[PDB]
Amino acid sequence: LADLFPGFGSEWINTSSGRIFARVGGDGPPLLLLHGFPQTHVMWHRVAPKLAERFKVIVADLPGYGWSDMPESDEQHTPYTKRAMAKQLIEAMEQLGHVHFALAGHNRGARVSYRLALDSPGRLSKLAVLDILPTYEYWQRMNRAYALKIYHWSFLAQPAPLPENLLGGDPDFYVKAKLASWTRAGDLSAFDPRAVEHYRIAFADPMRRHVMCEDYRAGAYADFEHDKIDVEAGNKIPVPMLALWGASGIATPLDVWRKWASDVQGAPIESGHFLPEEAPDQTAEALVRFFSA
Amino acid sequence: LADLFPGFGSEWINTSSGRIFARVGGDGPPLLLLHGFPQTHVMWHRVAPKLAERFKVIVADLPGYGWSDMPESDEQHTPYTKRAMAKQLIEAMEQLGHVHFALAGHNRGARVSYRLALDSPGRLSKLAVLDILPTYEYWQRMNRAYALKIYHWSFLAQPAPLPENLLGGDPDFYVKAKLASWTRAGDLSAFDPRAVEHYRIAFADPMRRHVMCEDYRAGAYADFEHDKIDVEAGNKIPVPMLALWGASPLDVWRKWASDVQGAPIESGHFLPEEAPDQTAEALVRFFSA
Ligand SMILES: [Ca+2]
Ligand SMILES: [Cl-]
Ligand SMILES: [Cl-]
Ligand SMILES: [Cl-]
Ligand SMILES: [Cl-]
Repeated sequence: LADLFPGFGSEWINTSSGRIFARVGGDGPPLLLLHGFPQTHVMWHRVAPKLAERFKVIVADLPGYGWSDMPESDEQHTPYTKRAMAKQLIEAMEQLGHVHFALAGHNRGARVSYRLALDSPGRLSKLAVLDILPTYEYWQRMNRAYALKIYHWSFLAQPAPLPENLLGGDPDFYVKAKLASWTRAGDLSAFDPRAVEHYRIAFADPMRRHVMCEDYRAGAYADFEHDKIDVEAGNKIPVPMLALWGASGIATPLDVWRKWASDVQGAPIESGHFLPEEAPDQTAEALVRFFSA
Repeated sequence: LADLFPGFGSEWINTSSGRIFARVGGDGPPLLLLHGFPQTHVMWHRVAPKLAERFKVIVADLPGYGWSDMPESDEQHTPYTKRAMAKQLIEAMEQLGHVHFALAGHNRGARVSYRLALDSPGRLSKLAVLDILPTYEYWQRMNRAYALKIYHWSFLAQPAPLPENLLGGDPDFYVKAKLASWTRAGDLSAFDPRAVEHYRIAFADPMRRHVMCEDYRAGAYADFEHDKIDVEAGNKIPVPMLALWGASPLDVWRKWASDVQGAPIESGHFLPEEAPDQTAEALVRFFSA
């Protein structure tokens, strides 16, 4: 496996829930970056160097993904709820001495990030969420057209061991098909092949696949209920926020986020779902500008 | 593979789109019985005997399922649309001289049946559907709760080869998990083991699995659009109808049919195997007078 962050250090950070693996580089105000599914920290490799010119950049594997430890799950999928993931990432930031920091997330990592902002807002100076709406909004919109377009939320959420058994025959084919499908061109051309190999090796481990299904189970059940509480109570994030989305992505999104956040700006970018790999210069620039302003 | 139909013949019926396999027994008025997913005609083995006391009973494999031939599909999944399946079964019944008959179906076979009643109501004396609502109604109901409960409607409808590739690694597990999870018991104890082997053997074949996905792609697209036209026109099935459902709906069918009666049966989805006495008794009494 290639080193895609040349000159960045590496840290295995202890927490009460297990170790978090991270690459660490640059100098300046602290900025945590969080990937999602079906990827690892390496998806930030095209934008990290440029962010590292202006910030101390912490590129972490999510609890249970990549090289971070995989805690044993339970009947409510607790450790892979976004509430618990956020708590665990807060502890890992405190081990480095960061109690107030900037945060950007993508896909599941964006879900950890907004949940973090709702539960513990004093932790964040600013927040960016890339190509997502809140988990409550995804589910509230569900109808035949969305059910057919974005099927995997309900598939990976079926009780164990159904999705796990289906995915075990030919795991490479599933992970590569997902990566390609969500891009603008529908192929693997946007990704560095050494980044594709990181994703494929993680996806080849049955234990790593189980974590991803637990993540999506949490997505269908506890995460949804936690969001519902907040929207029914009218709670909005007060942290200044940016919503960036792909014109051809999965997530207008800015109008949805205005219901969830009192100080939000946003823009589309010409891209599929994978903004930091499909549109690196534009994504790096939008983030540097937002976090420096 | 076991003969589960004592005193029934075995027939291959020709049609313009391929052969339909059927077990045929009994005498008297004609009654066609249609299975669904993930099963074959064998799923009527416990109720067909009682029905054959009074009727001439035709127990057919759906187009592409079991031992029926598999017509070539196309980009709109045409031969696995319920409209096309019904036209093909209408042709099969004509090869036997049956142009007006009674019809009961379960799961996919019930969708063929109600679409047959909507398209060609003159073909049917009476109609029974087991544990379904119309395809349009399931889709209209597709919120978070339904997306989770009935996930396979969206998964099996994903463009080829995604579900076919996944089902290929351990098909025995997938079929047995479906059978089990929709029963009251949650295991395979309601089923005869010989019937389970018919279902496993059919599901073990990649070409039979592809047909199943074509059926669900039809269910997501043309079949939905067909139902939508009837709902927008206010069309109602005129044929006398019975809706049976597992306690583990009559109001829904009253919107789709002008002469409908209905009852729950103590059962999961697989009424003719979980609740064979009660299912047979209800069908016999409906179809008699
Ligand atoms: Ca320490
Ligand atoms: Cl979303
Ligand atoms: Cl770019
Ligand atoms: Cl069905
Ligand atoms: Cl019974």
